[PDB]
Amino acid sequence: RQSVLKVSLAP
Amino acid sequence: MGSMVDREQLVQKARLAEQAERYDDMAAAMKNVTELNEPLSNEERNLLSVAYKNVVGARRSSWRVISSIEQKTSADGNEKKIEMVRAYREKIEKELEAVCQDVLSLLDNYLIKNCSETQYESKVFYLKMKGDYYRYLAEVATGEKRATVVESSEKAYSEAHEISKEHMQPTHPIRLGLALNYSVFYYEIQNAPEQACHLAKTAFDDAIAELDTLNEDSYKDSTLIMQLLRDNLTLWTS
Amino acid sequence: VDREQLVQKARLAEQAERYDDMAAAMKNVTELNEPLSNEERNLLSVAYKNVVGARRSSWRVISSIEQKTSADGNEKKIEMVRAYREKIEKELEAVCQDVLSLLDNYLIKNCSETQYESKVFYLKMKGDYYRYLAEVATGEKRATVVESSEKAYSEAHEISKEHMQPTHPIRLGLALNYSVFYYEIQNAPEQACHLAKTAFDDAIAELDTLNEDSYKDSTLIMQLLRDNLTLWTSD
Repeated sequence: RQSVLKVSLAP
Repeated sequence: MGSMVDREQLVQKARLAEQAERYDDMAAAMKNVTELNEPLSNEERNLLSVAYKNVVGARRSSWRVISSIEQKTSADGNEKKIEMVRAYREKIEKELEAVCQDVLSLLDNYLIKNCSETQYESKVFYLKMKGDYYRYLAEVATGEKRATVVESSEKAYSEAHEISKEHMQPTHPIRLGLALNYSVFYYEIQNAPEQACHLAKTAFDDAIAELDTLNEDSYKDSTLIMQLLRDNLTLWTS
Repeated sequence: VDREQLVQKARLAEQAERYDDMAAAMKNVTELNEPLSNEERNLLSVAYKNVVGARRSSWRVISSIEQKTSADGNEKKIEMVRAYREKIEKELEAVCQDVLSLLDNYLIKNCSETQYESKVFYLKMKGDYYRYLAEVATGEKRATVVESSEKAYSEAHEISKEHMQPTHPIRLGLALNYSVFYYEIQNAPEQACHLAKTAFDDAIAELDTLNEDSYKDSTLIMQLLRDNLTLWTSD
């Protein structure tokens, strides 16, 4: 297509 | 209540919003569903959590960037620039406090209140949530205001824990998630890594011992969280 | 809250990935009624590109769903998705009317005759945002905005082929986005590919004209024009 352009529990 | 508003259309909207990655819409729909005052299905409970986790999470992420900038900025000593950043960090804090308050109110006055003693997982899930959002308040708080949130987070995690010991397999994803975040509380908020490691290890070992208690529905989620426990364990240890 | 503070806030907002804040900041800068620096102009473009882009993305996901579930045929589930799409549409169109307004009342109107880079930049923007409108419009509404997008792209094209070098990144970017307009919106693959290849080959012909300041910008766009042609031809 292109045009110019230490953890805790996880959901 | 549901006789007035279609409860199932609301949940559908929430699913829809999740896919458009419109998490304010999503939380709004799930707040409303909660407010019908019926108890939340396991899916609905997830929708609610994901919605608010992304709404508060966006502020958290921005806060950490802006905080880091304030530290470097201050170093320079440019008055006007520092005040710009401190003002902006505060704007974001107040959005963050407001989202946490919305969640906590929901929890205390609708979610926790409604469920039975028999419904044990719901009770731990919501009690853990309460822990998390006081922890999110704790991350940006200072002085007296901070101690109060820390204590509140503590209290909420501590009770979530007792109920899970007595009534949940050490391999239950929720009892595992709780151990994860509670340990994170000890490391990051209390700056008590001794307790952090102990709790994260205690939970991990207990899970391993009973490795028989895994069902086809659990093994994916139980082991994934046991890894995180370990990942934090390894890290903090070093 | 003078001009240099506004820009400082736009910069902070970008680090925070708070693009509404960033758009609001640069909108206030634009409304001070003085020309934009290249930094400021890119801050403006980036802010609204992410603001509208969030909506474009949402709309597609929602649009994709409408098609798939119109099949299942429930007439109240179909109705809800249609509503949600329309909610998103009106947000997106509102962002676009806002940018276009900045463009016609401030940015474009404030170019002197000799500010060609600026005009090509702002006419290409105008072009872009009427295109965003065209992606979600239908009927005579679509025809009207598609026409507007074309009219802006086309004038930017001519000023750029007369006043800028083929390797110029604003000229190259115009070509890429304009080629996209031809492909996606006007459904004219042939006219798309010709425009993409011509701008690419013209750039190669004069590759020596890349200055140190923007060869990275020019070279990446050249990379995209190619990626496009590959994809568009290959089918």
